[PDB]
Amino acid sequence: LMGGFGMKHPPPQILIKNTPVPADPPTAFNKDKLNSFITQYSTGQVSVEIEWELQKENSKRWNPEIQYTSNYYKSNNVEFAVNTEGVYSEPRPIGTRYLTRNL
Amino acid sequence: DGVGSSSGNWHCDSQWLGDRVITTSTRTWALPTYNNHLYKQISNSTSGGSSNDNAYFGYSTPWGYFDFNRFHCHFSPRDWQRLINNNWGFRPKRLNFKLFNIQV
Repeated sequence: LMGGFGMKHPPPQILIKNTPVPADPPTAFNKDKLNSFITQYSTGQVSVEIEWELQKENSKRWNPEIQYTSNYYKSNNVEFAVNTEGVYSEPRPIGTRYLTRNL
Repeated sequence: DGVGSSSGNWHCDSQWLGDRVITTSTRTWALPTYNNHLYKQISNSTSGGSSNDNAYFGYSTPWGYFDFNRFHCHFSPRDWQRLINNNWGFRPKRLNFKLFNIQV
């Protein structure tokens, strides 16, 4: 209902955890579990590539279509570009529907 | 061939391949008789032409010609939009011309 492609078996969840490394155990044995651990974190890179299948426009329309454009008028910033403080901001939501087909 | 068989079909489509476009067009034309089958030596002195910058001399012929070399002849406004939005450059490669279904 929100949008997208419903699937019985969507792409699976990737769960990640950094394994616990405990601090020094006491010398005398204790039944209880170890609640003292080393403060720790991890870092890396993810690559996600998707292969998409396209359906090309076959339209026999005469007059020109509507398209999505960046309006030319001058502005303090560039849309879909970084700020002066280094902040990336998307100005407006972009739908998928511009080209037309016959009903 | 014959009177009752058509000389050629109407083919107006345009096909977009990856690196290449082929735009076919078909029109209907009408050719009159020009200058009563004469060559008339047109010049400025025929009508007016009182300025030297406008002086000219030439000949007018009964013949007539096909000029298709504007762009709107070969492209629809949609095929032009598809062209200029998706592409950095272009240039023509081949040309093919046909006259058919002549009637006098």
